[PDB]
Amino acid sequence: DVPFVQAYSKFADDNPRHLRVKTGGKMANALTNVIRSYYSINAPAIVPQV
Amino acid sequence: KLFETSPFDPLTIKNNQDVVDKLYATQSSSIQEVVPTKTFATELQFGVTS
Amino acid sequence: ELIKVPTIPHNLVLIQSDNGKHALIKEDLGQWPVETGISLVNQAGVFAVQLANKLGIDKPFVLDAGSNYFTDTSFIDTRKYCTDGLSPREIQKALNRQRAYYDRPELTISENKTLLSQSIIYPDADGNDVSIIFSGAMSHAIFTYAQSQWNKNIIKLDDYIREITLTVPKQYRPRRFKEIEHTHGYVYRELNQGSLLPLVDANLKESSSYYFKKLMSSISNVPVDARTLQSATAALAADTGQAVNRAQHVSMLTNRLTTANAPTVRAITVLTCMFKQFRIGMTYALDPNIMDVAAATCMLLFRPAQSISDEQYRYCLQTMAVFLTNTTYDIVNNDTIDVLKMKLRNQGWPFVERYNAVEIDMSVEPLRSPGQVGRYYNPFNIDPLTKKHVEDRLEEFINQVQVGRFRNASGNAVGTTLAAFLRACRDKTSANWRGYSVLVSRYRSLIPNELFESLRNISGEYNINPQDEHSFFFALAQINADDEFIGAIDKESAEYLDEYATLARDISNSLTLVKAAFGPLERTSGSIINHANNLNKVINHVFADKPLISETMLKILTIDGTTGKDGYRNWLDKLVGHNYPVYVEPVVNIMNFISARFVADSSYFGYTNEIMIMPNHINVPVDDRFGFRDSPFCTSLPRTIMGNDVRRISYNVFSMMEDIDDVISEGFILYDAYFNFSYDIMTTDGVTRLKEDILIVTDTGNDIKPIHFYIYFENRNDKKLRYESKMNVSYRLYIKTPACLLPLSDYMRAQHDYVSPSSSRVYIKDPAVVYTRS
Amino acid sequence: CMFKQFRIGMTYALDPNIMDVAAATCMLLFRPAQSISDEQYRYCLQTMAVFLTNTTYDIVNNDTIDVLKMKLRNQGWPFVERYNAVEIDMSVEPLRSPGQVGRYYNPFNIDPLTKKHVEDRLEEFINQVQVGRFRNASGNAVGTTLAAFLRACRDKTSANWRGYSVLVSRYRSLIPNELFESLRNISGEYNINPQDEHSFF
Amino acid sequence: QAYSSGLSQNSIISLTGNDRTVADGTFNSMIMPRAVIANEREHFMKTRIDKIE
Amino acid sequence: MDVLSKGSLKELLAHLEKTPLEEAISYRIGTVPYQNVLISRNEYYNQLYPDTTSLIDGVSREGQRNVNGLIMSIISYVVSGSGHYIPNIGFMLLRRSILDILTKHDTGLVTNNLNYGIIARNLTVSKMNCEQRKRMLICFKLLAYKDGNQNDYEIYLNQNIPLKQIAPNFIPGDMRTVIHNQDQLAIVGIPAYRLTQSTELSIRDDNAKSYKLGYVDWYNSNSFLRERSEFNLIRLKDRDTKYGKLNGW
Repeated sequence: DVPFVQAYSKFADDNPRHLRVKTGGKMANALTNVIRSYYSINAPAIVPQV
Repeated sequence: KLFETSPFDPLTIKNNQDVVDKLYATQSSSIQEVVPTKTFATELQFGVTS
Repeated sequence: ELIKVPTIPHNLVLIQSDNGKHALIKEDLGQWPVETGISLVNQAGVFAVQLANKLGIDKPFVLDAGSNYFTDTSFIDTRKYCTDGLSPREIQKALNRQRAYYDRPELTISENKTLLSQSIIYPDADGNDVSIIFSGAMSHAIFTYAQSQWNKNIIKLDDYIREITLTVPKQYRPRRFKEIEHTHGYVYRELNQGSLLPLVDANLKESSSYYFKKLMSSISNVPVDARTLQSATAALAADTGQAVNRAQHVSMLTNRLTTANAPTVRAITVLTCMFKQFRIGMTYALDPNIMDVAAATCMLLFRPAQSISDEQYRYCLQTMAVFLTNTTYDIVNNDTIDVLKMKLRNQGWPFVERYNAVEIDMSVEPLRSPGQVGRYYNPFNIDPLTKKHVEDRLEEFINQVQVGRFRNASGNAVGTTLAAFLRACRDKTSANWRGYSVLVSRYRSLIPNELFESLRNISGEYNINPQDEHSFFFALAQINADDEFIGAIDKESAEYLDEYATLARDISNSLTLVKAAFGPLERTSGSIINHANNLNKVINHVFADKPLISETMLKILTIDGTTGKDGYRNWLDKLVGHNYPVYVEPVVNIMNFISARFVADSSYFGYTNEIMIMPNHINVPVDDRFGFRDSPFCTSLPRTIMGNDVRRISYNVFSMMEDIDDVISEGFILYDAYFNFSYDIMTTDGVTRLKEDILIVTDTGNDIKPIHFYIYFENRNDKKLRYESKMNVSYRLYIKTPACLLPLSDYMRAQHDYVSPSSSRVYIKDPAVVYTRS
Repeated sequence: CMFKQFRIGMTYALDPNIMDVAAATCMLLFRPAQSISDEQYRYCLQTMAVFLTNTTYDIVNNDTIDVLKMKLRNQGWPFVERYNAVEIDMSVEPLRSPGQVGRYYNPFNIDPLTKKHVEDRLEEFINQVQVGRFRNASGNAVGTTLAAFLRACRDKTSANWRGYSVLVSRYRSLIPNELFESLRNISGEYNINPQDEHSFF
Repeated sequence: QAYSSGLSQNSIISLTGNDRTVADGTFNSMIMPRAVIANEREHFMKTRIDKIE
Repeated sequence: MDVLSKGSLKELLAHLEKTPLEEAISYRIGTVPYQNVLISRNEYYNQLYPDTTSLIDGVSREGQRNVNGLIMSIISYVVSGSGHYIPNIGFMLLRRSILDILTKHDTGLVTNNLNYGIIARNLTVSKMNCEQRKRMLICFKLLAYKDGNQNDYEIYLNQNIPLKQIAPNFIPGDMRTVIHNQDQLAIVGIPAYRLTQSTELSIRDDNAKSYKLGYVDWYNSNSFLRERSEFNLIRLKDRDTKYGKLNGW
């Protein structure tokens, strides 16, 4: 499972755990909110630039 | 002559660390704002080792 | 300091057959023996440290592989070709030999250029250099994880300064950093602060006695102004007429004066005002004299009320009542403080009250006390704002004592002697309190807030003699701050800082050891016996070779006369079941990672959980990727063979089996044990076999002999070796294919990325921001 | 004097001595107020108060400048003010190159027009220190010793201010205009030991 | 105890918003209801119109 | 000048915490805000140069006595360096900090009726530059959080497309958002370009250049605080700290 551990660690900035759901970490949250902003001007811009 | 003793010879340096090291070596020639003495420390934490 | 690793530790090797038909890439991380019947995680911890040393990641480091590159001769190619990792030329040589066997044409120029340019170095946005090289998977995963852990403690110099600004005293000249260091300076610092409370709270008498002794030695050497006692004594003799012919109370005060123990008392004075609750004791004579009353009055007036306990306060009041009111100790034995205060006040004695010292805040944040405000008491109970005693009616009280009638209805011999003596003490304390206030503040900066609020005078070693107390205030010496003394303090601050940091590391190590080794105790003989034996085993191991804990801790534990081993054993015992939080360090994270991979990927390190013994006439699926003859490796151990599930026997049951001959005829899988195995891959062709027999039968039990595979590559059209395999081998041993083996065709799976920090960065060994004044 | 952005700093001992106060009062009197920072100004006033008013640094750590001035003035110490330097206009004759015009602070806070120190009550102030009593319980002849130093410093500065004023103008004439403009961007602060400052004057 | 009717009621959204105060110079401020009995100018104007009818 | 030098959200909010309201209010009479006037610019033209005075000029103007004028004086102080003439506000309000007025209900000032569009138009948001608009939007967000008008603030941003792009990202109750923010809010600073002692045509540009040239003099003055050389002489209470938190955040 080393190739998946390395890939997920870079993507999610955290090591995968057996009993925890693999969600994608900060990158998943940033991508989800950024998609929301593109669709509508009414959607807020939550993600910081940093 | 711009300098009595040159701050550093450019040909001898190789990276940024040599510039810092050479500047410390030739600082006695220049008029220094603060003349160095023994250094005083206020914080020190040792980490656990292998 | 930080170590710059020049080369990436790839662990790849290339194995190819003599004819060149088959080639494989193998990652060699060593072989580690594993023992069954005990916890595997604990064993993995021992091997993780050894593995880290092999890869060179045990100590803090930064990769410095940016400069390991060359440029091609072609004018179009401006890429940088990395020299780390497995050489692409080695793969090209192996690939060409494979094509020669199959009679295919050799690699073309276009194909050669693509293969030879696989390993490159390119810069990223942040200025770091990224190296793409061929390397092992576990070597890449472990090395890169250790990089991210050490990088957490590498910060810019300006960030470090901002974190330590509040602790910088005003009397030190600021350090001028070079312009390069302000822009590109970095420091490796661990900024977590470990509490010393676990050591102090468990061992209060030992910790307090050690620090008080060290502080007392320093304060005892402070220079003082040399002022003779003749001027003070002459004034006292004049005020209370002193005659050589007659016997007077004033003489008993004068002949008892002595400055021999003055340096000791003045160090006690600093200790009382430096700590929150430093209680001092005082024992008077069986028959009190005028010296005891003067000494007792001086203690109540010029010492903090926090230093005098209620029992000592009552004892001081009892001594005054015995002398002044002409009563016995037995009568005043049962009287309370309020009753005693009324007796002395009715007779005309007003000095029956304790006075609280005024706290002064330190200018800077105390060391090891982040976000906290320090405090200390002003000496001699003088309010700094008013520059006089806390009691505003002290002048009136002294006059009242002068006209009072004590020990005699007629005359004022006792009152005049005490009033004249007390006026002298008041004047000396008024003139010389500033010097002692500066002295106290200097030594307060040495101790943290935890030591300020925790250390207590439990043993009672520092008790002031009555002759020393009354001579101290009568002959008070002004404090002179010599340049030699000032420099001595600066040296002590450096040693105190190192000692606190050393103690914090030892406490953190001991807290980790207790949690992992010892469980909870029970009210049973078995639990007590088990705990006692395990405790001795740990203590013997920690003190063997280079001791885990430093000599500074051993000095604190041995201050009572016990041995170092005994002192540590008691302290570890109290730590069992602690709720103290322990900050997880980068090296602990690294070891837990390697331990997790050791358990998860066992084939990399030479052991497996399951083996299979099967007769030769039974055909089993095997891994044919590598071209091995009679490959002992299976992609997975088959669940079913010939339509029936393969029988699985635990090692313990197989050891006790007496019908083993019937079982082996069918075949079985052995599990519930860790099987250490080794293999050798030979380039020639031959019969693949094991070094030893598979199993050994004894009257006691059955066992499996050590496993060592001799693996050869296969030439299909060889009748001699085909016949020998089927007829000279009866039983075969199968294990899951090791994950370190990788066919040459999948050489693109060995490509991995390593990031090295920018070369513009300069690392500062000494990040302190101030100089000494002289 | 030549560069206005440069500052002068000073570090004193935890228990200031007569050298620290003499060095502190020499800097406030004979150095431009534009060179001395506000934080340095408060630090010097704190040093004077600790020695003369019988207090400690921790006690007077949070006191402001006006509070510190009141404490020293009540005790009898008049030197609690920074004095602005007088700008001396300078010109380099052209000769082959085009000329340059500049300005520099006159050394030792001496006005060339009045040929005296800027403070017009200096003689009265020094006489006040001579007759003052500062640490009666723990000091001897502090006022007389400090006053004698002040008169010696005042006489020497008034005697040798022209020589140092000419020296600054001579150094300013060596720097070309392009170099001077670039040197305006940089900044610095110079730390002088209290022993060296008093020994200089 | 106040009488409680279980009558189903629709949700009501105010013109003022969450802060419960209308913003100055807005279209909502112009359509806000305003007191007629309390204001003298309106309570006088409506009586005159009622008398005229 | 000091308020215009702050370049990060943390420094701006820290300055507003220690600055009372009386610094925003000016006690000079000034002139009426919106007037077409002729000014003299002799470096460029012989004839008088037309211009229109405004509230975001660097010179004090006369202000309305209502709450709208007080908020409009605070924003003009932040973006232009000077406030307006609103006298007789009172000791209780004037002694409070600017952050307390914008964020705290205990001040006793009621500001929930304010209209962000009218305030922006009166402040001439069209004439503001990027840094000035970012600073004003910070003031709007603090006011919205105080009054529970977060939804109204978002809708006002949706109507104004340019304002939404430059809107600073921070939650007015969490200090972690302020530290992370990297927006550059400086109006005056050390100039990388060539800055000359020359006049500008408009009132706003000429007054801004005066602060820019004054800041350079202030930077080399003895009043400026040099953290690199005099960090130990600063008092501990006001010394720079990495773990610096506004009260209640």
